[PDB]
Amino acid sequence: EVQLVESGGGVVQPGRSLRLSCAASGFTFSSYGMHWVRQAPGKGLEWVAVISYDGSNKYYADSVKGRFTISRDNSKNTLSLQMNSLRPEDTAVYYCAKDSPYYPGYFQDWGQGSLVTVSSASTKGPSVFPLAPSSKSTSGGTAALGCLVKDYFPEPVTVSWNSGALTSGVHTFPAVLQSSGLYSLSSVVTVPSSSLGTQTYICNVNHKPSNTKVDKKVEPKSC
Amino acid sequence: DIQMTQSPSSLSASIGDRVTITCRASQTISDYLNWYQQKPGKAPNLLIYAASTLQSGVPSRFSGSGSGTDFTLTISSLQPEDFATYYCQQSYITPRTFGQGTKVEIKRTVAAPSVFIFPPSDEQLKSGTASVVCLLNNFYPREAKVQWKVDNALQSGNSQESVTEQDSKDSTYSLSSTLTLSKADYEKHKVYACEVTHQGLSSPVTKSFNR
Amino acid sequence: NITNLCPFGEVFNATRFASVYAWNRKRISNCVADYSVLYNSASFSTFKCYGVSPTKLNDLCFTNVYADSFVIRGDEVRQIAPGQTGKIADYNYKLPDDFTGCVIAWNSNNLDSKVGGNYNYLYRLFRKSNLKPFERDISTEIYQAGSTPCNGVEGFNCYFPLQSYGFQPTNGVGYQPYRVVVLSFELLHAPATVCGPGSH
Repeated sequence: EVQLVESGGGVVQPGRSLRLSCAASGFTFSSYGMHWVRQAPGKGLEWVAVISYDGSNKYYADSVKGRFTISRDNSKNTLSLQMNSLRPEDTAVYYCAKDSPYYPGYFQDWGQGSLVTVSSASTKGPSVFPLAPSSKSTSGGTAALGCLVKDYFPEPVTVSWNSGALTSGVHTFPAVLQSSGLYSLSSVVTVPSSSLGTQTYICNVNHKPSNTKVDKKVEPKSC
Repeated sequence: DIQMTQSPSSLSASIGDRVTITCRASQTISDYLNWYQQKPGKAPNLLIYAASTLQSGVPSRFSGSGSGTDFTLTISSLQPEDFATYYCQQSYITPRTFGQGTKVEIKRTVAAPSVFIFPPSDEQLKSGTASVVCLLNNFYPREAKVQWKVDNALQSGNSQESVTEQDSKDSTYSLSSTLTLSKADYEKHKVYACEVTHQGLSSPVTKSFNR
Repeated sequence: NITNLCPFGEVFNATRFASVYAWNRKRISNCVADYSVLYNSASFSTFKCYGVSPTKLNDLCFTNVYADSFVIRGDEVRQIAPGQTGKIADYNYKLPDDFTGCVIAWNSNNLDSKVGGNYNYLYRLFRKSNLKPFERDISTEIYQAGSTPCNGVEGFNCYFPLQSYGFQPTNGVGYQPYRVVVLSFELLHAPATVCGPGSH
């Protein structure tokens, strides 16, 4: 199990700097070297840089030769990309990548990703709100319910229902940038119509860059 | 520096199709090429190396060919579980740049949306703002249009909507438009509605309420 | 006329074979040779003549015979058909289109493949130019990857030209080992030097 999680994803004003930290697990970090690869939000994949088996050799992309730098810790088994004079061009999620053997690249093992948002906006947590079941959705065979995560920044939001129990009969709705530079979205669920009189559903959500975690039970307002 | 030009740009194929994506190279990059299927919102999942060998666990209907500046991606029979954006990358040279990316659709048949509406919560009205939500569930194609009526009057720039990407079992979509005013001028009106137009909707359908 | 027997076995049941890019070439002269040993033998799996008789070969006489010897994987056993392309004929062993001779191959998983992997067999994986017919590549330089200069294989865009064959016995037949003997015959305005048995 090659696990690769990373953090540092957050906010930075251009010309100021930050760095990302890719933590390795379940494979010999010495086995071979890593790359960082950057995906603009809903755009193509852009290769960033490579560091070697033995921390000695690094290639970068011509976008990042001059203001970015890559490094790794072979002892605590972690990779790090430091990014100095950021440009709004650099806004993206980032991924660390294993150079799986290929007897020569072929990244099979990716990190979940971590988002660098370069807006000069105050890092704000959400103001989530419930979406009670509409009183005629409950007059049919099914029923509709959900959460409304509002006015946070920046992306993303960990979002689960019933403490991460209901990931069946659901799906969430991607981020929309409001006029205010704020973000918001909603998650919803297919449920049994007459199950709301015993079941008490709740939003398992959190906003990582504002240390926020909230839990919204949804009640069935009908009269 | 070498760029990978991968074509077509997008693709609206359907079930069972034998559709093919191609990748042009800036130089002779003989076999050190890779395809990755990015199930969206998640990280890219590997497809192929040498352009011609699987990776175990990846289903066999995929393959490719080419030994040069031009390569293929062979998908024999599409299921909704191929819905993704498919990428190209050359392992031969460093930088290992990528292609533009190519998206794929499905669905022989049309499906109509089931619309639900959601009024502002007491929680948010106490917060001084009010947002109304209109959800469309289980519909193909994804090009449907909602219109917010506030006391039978049409809105503009008072709402935004977000369409989820294609489901993988029934292959439909789901979008959600959010109409937001302040508690003051949300109290200025009584009836709120979203009217929906779809290919599958025989005639426009509106869901509404009175606060 | 000539009377001394040509030793093929020094190539064919040779205790150890060459590696691809440094293919073993043993010239034959001033002797006689009974090629029946091969085209009745069951031990060979693939065996092709190119412009030469299988049988009246041993009616024939030559100026000398060149028997080539090396070991490749399975799916490239065919890469030594004439005028062909792929990592082998392009890089480390090529017969010309106008080829006159014989190709012989057979499984060596029995011999040349052990557990862990007989990575000691290598092919050539990179080369700036193509390979000439019977050109022997034992050059080990940086393979400059076409973007940046290089001295010593330091880092990227500079590849060690060769590559091992992982020969595990459980591995399939396309990725098994295959000994290969590329026979070859030439003539000249110069005396007959190698005959067959039935060569009057």
